[PDB]
Amino acid sequence: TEEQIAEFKEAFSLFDKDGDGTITTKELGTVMRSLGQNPTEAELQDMINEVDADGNGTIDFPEFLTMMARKMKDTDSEEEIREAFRVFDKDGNGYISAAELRHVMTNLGEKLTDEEVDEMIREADIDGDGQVNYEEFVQMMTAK
Amino acid sequence: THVQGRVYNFLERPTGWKCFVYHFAVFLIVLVCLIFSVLSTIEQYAALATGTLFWMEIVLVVFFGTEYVVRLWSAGCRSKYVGLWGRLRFARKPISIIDLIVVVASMVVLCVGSKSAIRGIRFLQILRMLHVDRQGGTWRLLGSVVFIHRQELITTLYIGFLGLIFSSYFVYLAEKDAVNESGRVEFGSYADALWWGVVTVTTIGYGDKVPQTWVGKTIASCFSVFAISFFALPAGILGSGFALKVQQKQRQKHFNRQIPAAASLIQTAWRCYAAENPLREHHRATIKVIRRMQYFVAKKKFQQARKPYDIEQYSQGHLNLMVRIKELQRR
Amino acid sequence: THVQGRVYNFLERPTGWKCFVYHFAVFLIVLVCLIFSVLSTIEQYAALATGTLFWMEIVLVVFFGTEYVVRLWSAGCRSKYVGLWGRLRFARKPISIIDLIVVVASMVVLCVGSKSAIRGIRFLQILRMLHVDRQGGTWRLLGSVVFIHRQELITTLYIGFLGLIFSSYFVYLAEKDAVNESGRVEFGSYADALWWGVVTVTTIGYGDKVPQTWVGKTIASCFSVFAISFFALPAGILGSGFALKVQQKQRQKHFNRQIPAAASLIQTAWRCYAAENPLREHHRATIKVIRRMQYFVAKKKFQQARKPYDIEQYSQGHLNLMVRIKELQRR
Amino acid sequence: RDDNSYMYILFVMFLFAVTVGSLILGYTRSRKVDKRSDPY
Amino acid sequence: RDDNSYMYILFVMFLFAVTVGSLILGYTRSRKVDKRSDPY
Ligand SMILES: [Ca+2]
Ligand SMILES: [Ca+2]
Repeated sequence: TEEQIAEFKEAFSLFDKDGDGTITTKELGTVMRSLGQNPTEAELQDMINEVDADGNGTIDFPEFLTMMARKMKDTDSEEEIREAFRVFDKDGNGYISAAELRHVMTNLGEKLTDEEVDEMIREADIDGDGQVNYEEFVQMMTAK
Repeated sequence: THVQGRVYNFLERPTGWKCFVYHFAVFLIVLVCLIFSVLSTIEQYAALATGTLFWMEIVLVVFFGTEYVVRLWSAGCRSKYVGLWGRLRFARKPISIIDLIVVVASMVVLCVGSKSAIRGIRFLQILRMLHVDRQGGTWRLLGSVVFIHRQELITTLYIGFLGLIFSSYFVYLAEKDAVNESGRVEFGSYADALWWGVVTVTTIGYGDKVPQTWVGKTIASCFSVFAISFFALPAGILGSGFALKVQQKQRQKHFNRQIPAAASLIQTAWRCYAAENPLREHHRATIKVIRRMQYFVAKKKFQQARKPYDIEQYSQGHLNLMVRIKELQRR
Repeated sequence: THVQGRVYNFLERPTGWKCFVYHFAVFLIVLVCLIFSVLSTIEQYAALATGTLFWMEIVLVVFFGTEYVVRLWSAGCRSKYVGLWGRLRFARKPISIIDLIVVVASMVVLCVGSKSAIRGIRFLQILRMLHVDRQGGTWRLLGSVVFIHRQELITTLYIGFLGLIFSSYFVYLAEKDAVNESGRVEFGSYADALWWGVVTVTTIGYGDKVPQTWVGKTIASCFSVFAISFFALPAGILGSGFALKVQQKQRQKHFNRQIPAAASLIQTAWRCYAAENPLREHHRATIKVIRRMQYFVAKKKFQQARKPYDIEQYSQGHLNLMVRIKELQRR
Repeated sequence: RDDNSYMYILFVMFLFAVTVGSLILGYTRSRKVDKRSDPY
Repeated sequence: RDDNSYMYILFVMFLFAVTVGSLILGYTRSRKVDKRSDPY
């Protein structure tokens, strides 16, 4: 962890286009739009509402470091993703077919690209059958 | 199409804080135009209903005669019907069959009265209360709660109507020739004794007809208790049935909220793993920030999609059971 | 502050066996002063209400005029409002807005009548029943049970009022010109036929207006059954809704008891393990007695915090299920 | 005698307009109108 | 004729004072008044 705690702060204040210790939530709506997102101001104010645990909106990484210091791979956020398959499960066992996973992948929430969702179920359907099991996916999401 | 798809959301199935002001201050025009139309039959306040009420009725049918055509022309934004031949099945919707009858029949009555005439305006002015409650969201509740409970309703109406047909005949046999305290005979025919049966089986008790002979009072007592119960039954039946259907809509309305927030987590966690491969380098230096940033927003939305349940203390049968399996599962 | 924090528990949200004697034998002074104020309109018992009743009213407003100022001065023991400018939002509490209206309006009416006058004392003596039921613990129940059940209540009141508006117009059309048995016409206007509609839709049946023509009796029969059901509905609806909210308070009131007895066990078990290190030796020889002594009292309190449940036989879906997991867990 | 007989038709249509004015507010303040998108 | 007509106003206000005298005893004999301390 000693080799990443220095150069990350170069990207932390990179959105403000200056040297100030600011996460720049007002300028994040221009930085992400320059990247090609262009969100609304309601979702933009919702970003640092839970990302920045301080509460101001622009920070010298109390929680911008803690956002990096949350690996999202241990057993505290591995069952919450495993519950997201359970909302789609019918008749138990994690039955989810490639057609049903493509049906739910390109339709709801924040949709993926077709070049992403076409190959997303590829490593989770190595047997080629009609059941993309959740345990074969969270094992791929174990390093996420 | 954008010049027409927004009107279909402004008139039918409407939404937004100004649609309430449109569809309620039309109803508060029908209401005043009904109160002034029916304060004319008091024979002492009849001077208030002058001819300006009639011209306020003809401008009202002028308004509705283009309102129906606006809602007809703005109907082609639907997958169920398109064009002009398809839109006839839009006019099978019985609120529109009611509305067409209202506007054309009130126009026809206003034409012949301008070249018992004013009396027909009262019925076709009462009918305009029904056509501003859109979507039929009230009758769909009752027509399904009655259909779910068809067995008990048919049973108790059959038993109550059998008790009414039977025991309001024995009263007529006990009271066929007996006069009142004022010289008239109450139970003259069977229909008088049946008017009595309906009236006393629903516990009205007007008091025009009371059985005078002491045989008939006993039968009235027996049939009173033993059919007042079976006619007071459907109140409790539909009272359970209405409070059980709205709770069966606040299950699926929460389950419709849970699914896009159980999609926005998995579709974003795959995005957070796809950091290997989506100057082309520093553009990828910024996306690792946003794929970790919005993932936490999706994580908050998913925990706000299941923890607020609705009657929110419904975990009172499975308090320790949701934890007593997981701690066993960790071993 | 102790000279003022105890008065705020003695007047508002009161507790203790003498607060009942204060706040009930004030109500049993309002009640006698109302019965004697309203036994004056009988025209034969009017001699009992002499001027000593009026002076018992002016000493009553003397008592309340300092009671309100005592409860105002004893309001600064609250975190919600302090001082003098903060205490204005204490006077937004509608029981206090009712009480201020009572004391000042009754004082104003007593001043002008001492230098239709006595009639105003009856209304501002009926109003003093409401202000001694403190905390508003009754209206908070009803205003939430109606809000939970807003859909079914709005539905059945809309259907019942639509049946009342519609079918009490057909009776007036069937009975516009028909005389009684005593020479008067009952259904003269629409308002007479609607008085009839409300009266017969709530099953009163006074008997002043009964439809005489045989067309109107059929409509009265139909509308009688098919709207008496929809007006008897809210009794069953609120009857379920009131017995389901008190059971939703006797869940959280038991869960508020369980937490300090699930704290007094863990905080004492850590104390029982901390025997290594808190003449300094024989003082530690005594603490091993007490840390084992009070731990058993905490153990008894925790088992008395979950075993008495409340309607205490609610384990009748999970009888063997609480044991069939644990014996599996021991293997 | 119909002295204050406007009050009854003033009252009952008011208590009907209240129970309608919470039925149009109950659909104006509704959230979505998607007919067939629930179980998919 | 209002011969014993004090009895009705004696009775109904009594049966109202009973149903009030179990509503003030129901809050006097209450246990605590802590507003926001339950789920913490
Ligand atoms: Ca800044
Ligand atoms: Ca901050």
